[PDB]
Amino acid sequence: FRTFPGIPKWRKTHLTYRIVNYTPDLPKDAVDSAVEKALKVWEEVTPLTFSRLYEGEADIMISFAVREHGDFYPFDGPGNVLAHAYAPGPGINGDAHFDDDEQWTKDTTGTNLFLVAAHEIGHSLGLFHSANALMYPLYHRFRLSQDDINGIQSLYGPP
Ligand SMILES: COc1ccc(S(=O)(=O)N(CC(=O)NO)Cc2ccncc2)cc1
Ligand SMILES: [Ca+2]
Ligand SMILES: [Ca+2]
Ligand SMILES: [Ca+2]
Ligand SMILES: [Zn+2]
Ligand SMILES: [Zn+2]
Repeated sequence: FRTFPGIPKWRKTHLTYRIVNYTPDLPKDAVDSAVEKALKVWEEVTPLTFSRLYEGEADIMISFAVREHGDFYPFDGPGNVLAHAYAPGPGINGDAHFDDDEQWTKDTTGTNLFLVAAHEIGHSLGLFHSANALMYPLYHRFRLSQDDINGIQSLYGPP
C-alpha cells in the first residue's frame, strides 16, 4: 500500500460527509446506498464513524461533475479518470468527485458507483494507490484486501 505526502490522516474519528448533488444515471437512494456501503467498508475495520449532513461544509463533500468543476484536476469525458478524491485536511481536502460522463450503475453493466466510491473514500481517509487490492488504480464476493486493511490500519488502527 501507499499513503499521501507528509502522511496526512484525519486527526479526529467522527467524520461528517455531505452528498452535494446527484448523478442522472441512478435513483437518489441507489447513490445514497452505494455511498453508505462505501463508507462502511472503511468504518467496519477502523474506529472511524461517519455521519451525514444536508447543509453546510462536511469534511467529505461528495459530488458529481464533468470537465472543469472548481479544482486543479478537470475531468476528461467518458472513460479514463472515473473519479478522484483528496487527502485528509480542510477545504477541498477529503472531498470526493465523480465524473458524470461515466455511466454510474448499481450493477456492473456501467461503472459501479459503490466500487469506485470505496476506492475514493480510501483517498478521503489518507490511502493512496497500492502496488498489488481495492486501492490499486484500475477499475476491474467483493472483499477489502489484506493490503487495503494493512493500509488504513497503519494509520487509524483496528476497531
Ligand atoms: C474502483 O476503484 C477505482 C476508482 C477509480 C479509478 S480511475 O478513475 O480510473 N483512476 C483514478 C483514481 O485512482 N482515482 O482515485 C484512473 C487513473 C489513471 C492514471 N493514474 C492513476 C489513476 C480506478 C479504480
Ligand atoms: Ca473537505
Ligand atoms: Ca472520465
Ligand atoms: Ca453519468
Ligand atoms: Zn475534482
Ligand atoms: Zn485512486
